[PDB]
Amino acid sequence: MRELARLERPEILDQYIAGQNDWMEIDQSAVWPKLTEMQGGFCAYCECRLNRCHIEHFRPRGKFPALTFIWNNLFGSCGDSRKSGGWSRCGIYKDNGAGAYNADDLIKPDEENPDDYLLFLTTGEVVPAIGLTGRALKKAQETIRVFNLNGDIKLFGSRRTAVQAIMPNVEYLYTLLEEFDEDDWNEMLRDELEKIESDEYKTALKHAWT
Amino acid sequence: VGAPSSPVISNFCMYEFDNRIHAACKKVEITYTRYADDLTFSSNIPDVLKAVPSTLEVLLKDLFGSALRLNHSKTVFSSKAHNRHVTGITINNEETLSLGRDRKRFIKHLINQYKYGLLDNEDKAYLIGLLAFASHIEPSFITRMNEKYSLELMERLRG
Amino acid sequence: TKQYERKAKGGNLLSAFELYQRNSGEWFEMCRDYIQDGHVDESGIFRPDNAFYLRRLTLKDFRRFSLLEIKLEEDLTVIIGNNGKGKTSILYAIAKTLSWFVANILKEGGSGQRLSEMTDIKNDAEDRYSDVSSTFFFGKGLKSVPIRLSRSALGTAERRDSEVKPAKDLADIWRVINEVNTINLPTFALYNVERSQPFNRNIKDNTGRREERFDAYSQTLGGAGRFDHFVEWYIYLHKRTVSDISSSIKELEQQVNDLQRTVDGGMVSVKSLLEQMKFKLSEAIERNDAVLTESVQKSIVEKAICSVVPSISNIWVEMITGSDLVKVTNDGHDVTIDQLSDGQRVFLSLVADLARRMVMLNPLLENPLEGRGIVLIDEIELHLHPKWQQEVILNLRSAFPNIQFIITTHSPIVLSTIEKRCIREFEPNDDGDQSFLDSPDMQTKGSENAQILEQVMNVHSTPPGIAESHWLGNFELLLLDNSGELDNHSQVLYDQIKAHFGIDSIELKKADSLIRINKMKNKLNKIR
RNA sequence: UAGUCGGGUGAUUAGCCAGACUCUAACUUAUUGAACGUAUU
Ligand SMILES: Nc1ncnc2c1ncn2[C@@H]1O[C@H](COP(=O)(O)OP(=O)(O)O)[C@@H](O)[C@H]1O
Ligand SMILES: [Mg+2]
Ligand SMILES: [Zn+2]
Repeated sequence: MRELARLERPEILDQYIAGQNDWMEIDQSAVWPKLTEMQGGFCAYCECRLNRCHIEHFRPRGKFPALTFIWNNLFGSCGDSRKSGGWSRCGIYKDNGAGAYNADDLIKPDEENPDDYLLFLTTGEVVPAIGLTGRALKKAQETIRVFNLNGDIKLFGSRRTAVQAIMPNVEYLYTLLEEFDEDDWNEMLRDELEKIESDEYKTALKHAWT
Repeated sequence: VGAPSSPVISNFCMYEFDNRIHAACKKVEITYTRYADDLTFSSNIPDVLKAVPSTLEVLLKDLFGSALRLNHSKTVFSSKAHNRHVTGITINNEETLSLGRDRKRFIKHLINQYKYGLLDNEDKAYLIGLLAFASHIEPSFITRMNEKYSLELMERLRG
Repeated sequence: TKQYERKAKGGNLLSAFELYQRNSGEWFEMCRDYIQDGHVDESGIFRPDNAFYLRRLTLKDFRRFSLLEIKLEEDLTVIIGNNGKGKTSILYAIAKTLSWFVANILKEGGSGQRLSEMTDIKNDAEDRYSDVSSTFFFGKGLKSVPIRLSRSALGTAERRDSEVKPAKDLADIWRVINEVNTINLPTFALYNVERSQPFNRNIKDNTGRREERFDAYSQTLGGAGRFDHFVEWYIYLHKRTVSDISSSIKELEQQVNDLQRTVDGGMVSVKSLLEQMKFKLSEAIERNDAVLTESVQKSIVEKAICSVVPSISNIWVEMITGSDLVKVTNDGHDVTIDQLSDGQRVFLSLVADLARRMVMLNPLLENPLEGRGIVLIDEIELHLHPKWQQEVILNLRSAFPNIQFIITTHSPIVLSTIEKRCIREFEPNDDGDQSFLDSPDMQTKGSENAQILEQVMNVHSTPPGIAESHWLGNFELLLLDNSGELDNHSQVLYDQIKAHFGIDSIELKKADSLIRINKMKNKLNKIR
């Protein structure tokens, strides 16, 4: 997961008020293009390419009905309740499959940098970052557990495979550091790091390259 | 079904059913109508009609227990990808009521036969009856037939 | 009636048949043409104008299913899921439905099979009854043939009725039209896990005649086939072919010609044998000279078997020992059927049985294996080595191009040969309340097996319960904890990986790669 | 690709031409009764 930059707030959230209005009422096609600007057409938590996608309340509408029509609270997550059943990570699992959790002990990707908490191994596990204790460890652990970032075999598989595809190219660049002057080699690495913004699982590919 | 009172009684017995389901559908922007035992639901929103069958089963059980049940074999989903009809009337892709291509072609066939004096009296009577129905559902079709076949021929037929 | 006449002239088969029955020429010919008309496509395969297949299946309170709907493909549908997801239940439901067509093709008002009141009703269903509803298609003139099989649980005082009249109506058309003038008939077969059995040639079934056409329907939906019936039928065909004198003359003429060539090539030792065969040929010609359909039937089946079953290149009957033996050339060696491996025998049995039935039921086709039908196969990969699993669906579909196959499998290797549109997958945590089955998201045809394992079958490509499966991950984490340098702990694990997987292993190469990359990354960091 | 919709042609339920559509997804139905259309009055 990525550090997201939440920039501008859409007009429609002003109109609807919590208590009176329900989430079934609000029009969703107004909300999406601002999220798609933020998130780049990728999921908030896992970084798949969004195709079946829903608006997710980071703090849910049951436990926090005050935090409902709040631009901070909304994120575009992979999965859909409507089109098919039994989705097993991210938004849908946080509610259904991840049972009890304190929402305070989760990484919120708009507020925080995830990179200090999470580490992506090239073998395709996501793990807590090197040298965390107490609360910083507990956030890393619970984020991994609640969004099901290792436990979804479909996701674990896809990420592992995506990284293992590029590991010849990583290996090969860091041989050529010997031969070239700095500014050409630094341009080469800048380029590869430019491409992976178009790619799925961009954080995991970054950790492989950098 | 054969008794003159049965239509009235059956509609009455479905009154509460109709109230509840109509109200429920209206909240989610689904159009609902009932023609005797035939229930029709339509919407412009994708992925809302899938929930309706489950809702129906619950409501039927609530109101009638096990006495009235859905025919699960007769539950059919359709869209503008496919043929759509409601009580024998085709809804075309321009959102207009139609007899359907095959029926129109058949009527044209019969008119052509009449033009050459090949229709027997029984078939003629049949054709006349069908044209009255066509006039009610698709008046534009009659106009087209007048254009295709001479108003004189068609007037002669309908006289 | 005038109404039926209008519908019949519009191409409605049932109306045409009703008019035929009431008047009993025009209408008969309409019905017969509807069934027999077709054309040969660009690939040289016969295609019926009016196809027959199962369109849709609905299960209500049946075994594990509360209410389930399946849409089937006209050609191939593969059902996948874990053990206990109800894959076999689906095939059983279909097979019972098909039994009503078979019963009524054999006998007017014949009875098909029934749902079990002991086992088939869902255990916790509040309504104590079950329904299996099917819809079949038979061309544009008969777009919908609905059947329902129903059963109430054993105690229950209300009894729920089946609705089978449409099945009977369609089967009546096949039976009656066939009686007046021969038509090709549909094949219905179920091959479940019961098809694995020991072979005994010694046991012969003396119930009915194996050469009689409608014997093709005998135990067709019983699950095992009747491989014994095949062997009996094949020996029968052989005896008739050998007894036909002109083919014997042609065969003898060919043998004499082959022997004459050998004698002309300098082998004087076979001259005595040539003279004997020439005498036999002359005698055969002298005996009153007159192509056996039996000869063609035999050839068709032999070709089918050899084409579909990879290890078998030839099949024939020998009588010279004094008992009739079917022999096969298996992997270049001539063996008896009894000597085949269980995997080979079971697969041979399936194909042989299917081919026999199609030959018997499609006498008017140039290639009888291009006939119509619905064939159900449970666990297609049963006893098959991975190598064979890569061929099996392709071979079957090539040999039987107009059959609707409905298959179950646990094999990713099989799935790698099939399009995603043909696949129906259970949701991972189903609990028997899912309303509609769907296809996987990933394209399976041409994909790597390891990807199908993970993306379609929800199984790790490396066994998570083995510690060694995690060593590379642990190794990487140790390397990253010590700023990319091999410390004592990382070196120990490296040595363990080397010791366990070997010097040439993928795993060790990955470890080496990690070392190289991390060393270089650290050097860059120091320069900065 | 396929299926669907159907404006036109066509001694016409066919065939051919033109244009269009695509929630995993139509399968054209039943009278003498009831209602509706037309005729009759
Ligand atoms: N009458 C029944 N009520 C409830 N569950 C049943 C009933 N009959 C069978 N089952 C369940 O259905 C499953 C049978 O799976 P089966 O049809 O053999 O599928 P598969 O071949 O995929 O294992 C088991 O989980 C069994 O417990
Ligand atoms: Mg009337
Ligand atoms: Zn996600």
